[PDB]
Amino acid sequence: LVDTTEMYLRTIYELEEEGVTPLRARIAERLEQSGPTVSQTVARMERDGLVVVASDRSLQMTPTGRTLATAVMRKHRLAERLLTDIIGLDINKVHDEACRWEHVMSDEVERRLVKVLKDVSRSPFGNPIPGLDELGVPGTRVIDAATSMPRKVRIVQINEIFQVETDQFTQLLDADIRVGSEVEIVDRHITLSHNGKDVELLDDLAHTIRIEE
Repeated sequence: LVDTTEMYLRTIYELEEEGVTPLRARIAERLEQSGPTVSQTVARMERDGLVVVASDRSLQMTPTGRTLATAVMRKHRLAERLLTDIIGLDINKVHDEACRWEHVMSDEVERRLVKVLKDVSRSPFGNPIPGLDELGVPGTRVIDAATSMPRKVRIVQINEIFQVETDQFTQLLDADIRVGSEVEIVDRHITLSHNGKDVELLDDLAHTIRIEE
């Protein structure tokens, strides 16, 4: 979705990146938006806890805001790589096309691009592609990763240390399910199959085991 917020957050990231103080007028200018429009939007992003207008009058992205900004930049850059390296779009048209593609490319498509692309170190324009670590190329929780249709993944972590209920610890071991184990999943109780064994997790384990796509 063409979020103006995403556009504003990656504009700030760019400015910082060029060593430019992320001031409002600079953003109004870069974004071809008026100062008032910008002010209205910044005040909005503030309500969302994505940015803080410093005493300096510079825009300080909050941690969550910086995480989104980064993700948007990563998508933009992976998209640029796709466009130049595979599709072969005129280099002169690559940037603007990517500016549009950064708002619609899913994390799922990004991971495949990291896979099919020869090198995702940097953008065709020279800047490095950020957030590759956060994309995962820690881990998606089984709870959120549990699809109604079975799927296979790699256990990133078990988090036995944070468990109060330990009655399924041996189930996992008998089932041969450990960190790095490729297992089947599905929604319903949440079942985690592997080595012939099916482990129907309980709430706590379901919210703490993290599956890598």
